[PDB]
Amino acid sequence: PEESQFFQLFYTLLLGNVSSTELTGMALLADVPIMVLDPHTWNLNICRPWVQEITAETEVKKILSFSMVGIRNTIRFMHEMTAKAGLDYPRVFQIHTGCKLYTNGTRWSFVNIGEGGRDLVTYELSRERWVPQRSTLLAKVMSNTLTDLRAVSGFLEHIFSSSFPNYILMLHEEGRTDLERRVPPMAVVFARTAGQVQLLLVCRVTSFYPRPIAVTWLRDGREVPPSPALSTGTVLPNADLTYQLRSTLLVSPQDGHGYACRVQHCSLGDRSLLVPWHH
Amino acid sequence: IQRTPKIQVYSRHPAENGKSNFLNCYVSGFHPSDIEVDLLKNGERIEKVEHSDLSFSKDWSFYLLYYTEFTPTEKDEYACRVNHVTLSQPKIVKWDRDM
Ligand SMILES: CCCCCCCCCCCCCCCC(=O)O
Ligand SMILES: *[C@@H]1O[C@H](CO)[C@@H](O)[C@H](O)[C@H]1NC(C)=O
Ligand SMILES: *[C@@H]1O[C@H](CO)[C@@H](O)[C@H](O)[C@H]1NC(C)=O
Ligand SMILES: *[C@@H]1O[C@H](CO)[C@@H](O)[C@H](O)[C@H]1NC(C)=O
Repeated sequence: PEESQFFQLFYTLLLGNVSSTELTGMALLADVPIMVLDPHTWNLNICRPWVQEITAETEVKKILSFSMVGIRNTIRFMHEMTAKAGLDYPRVFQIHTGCKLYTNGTRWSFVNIGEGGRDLVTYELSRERWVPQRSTLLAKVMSNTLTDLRAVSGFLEHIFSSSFPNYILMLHEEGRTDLERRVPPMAVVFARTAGQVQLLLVCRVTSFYPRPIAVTWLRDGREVPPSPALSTGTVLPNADLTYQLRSTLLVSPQDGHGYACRVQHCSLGDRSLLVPWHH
Repeated sequence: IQRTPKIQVYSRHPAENGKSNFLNCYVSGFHPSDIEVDLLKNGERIEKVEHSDLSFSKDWSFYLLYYTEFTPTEKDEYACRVNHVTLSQPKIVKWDRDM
């Protein structure tokens, strides 16, 4: 759908001591890594053979590295706010940015900064303002310095209105080999011991791409509604950009119901994957 | 805030003795980001282990996938060993073949 036109940036600035920064950062379109920051060199590694000779042209790679809001300035801005807040090292800062394009015209864009793994300040595009997320000095100082920097506010506007939208569009056109790949799930059902004289039925679903999926249990062919008896796990990644999930249902032994796991996934179309529990 | 890692150990495909597979250790929900993860075979560190690029979720907490090609056997035990500032000692999670 439109997960494919969702561009995100994740940056971690671990400020060890005064002379030490360790960086990580990633750019994603959907769940496909497009660029990864190399911690040793601070250059943007390109992750896909279809990504390289495209931008390039929009110089997103220049924006992220050398510009007013680029990593080189950001690192120094973060060292400075730690300093101007009287705070001590180590400090970990994080930056989460996104741009989504809906196929009705509208865009969702955001910039979030955290410190120590909690929100710190957010950027309000419409209000041309950075907003504090916590109620202390570091939050007040960073939010005020950023909002006062009217050129930064202007620069971010252009970024989210022009630069990132054009980039998504070009990447979308070039990257279908990853963005439109479909690999159907396979599933297995088995039973294991559980407490209170119950059985745990497990449906393990593997190998699937893209990520969204729905796994339900059927009791005599009708959907089991959610209760404490039913747990669907979190989706887990494989190294090959496929996913795995486990769903479980507590049942009483010899209850006289037949059970099956049903898996709905867009790669399957109108047909579900249906997997009976057999004793 | 500090957050201790969730550690989930699983294979790529449902396991069958003698057929190659991938062993995965997914560590997630941790803060700060420094972490050490080893995959073990019969108690000893496996040498050729890859991992994904560190990133983080909406709640700011970090996640990493470590993985290795392996061939399960009846006699061999596999596990994931994690160290993190929130742990007093490394946490070992054995691979449950159901996973
Ligand atoms: C690509 C999205 C940009 C969002 C980056 C987070 C905002 C940090 C801005 C800091 C850069 C300001 C210029 C440096 C000034 C200085 O070093 O004092
Ligand atoms: C800063 O940190 C690094 C290692 O994390 C260390 O080697 C370096 O000497 C430190 N600098 C000082 C002395 O502040
Ligand atoms: C980036 O590329 C170089 C190869 O030129 C490689 O050695 C390095 O590990 C890469 N790093 C990342 C994290 O992409
Ligand atoms: C356009 O799409 C956005 C997001 O899906 C939505 O918020 C907005 O209401 C839509 N406008 C219309 C009326 O199509």
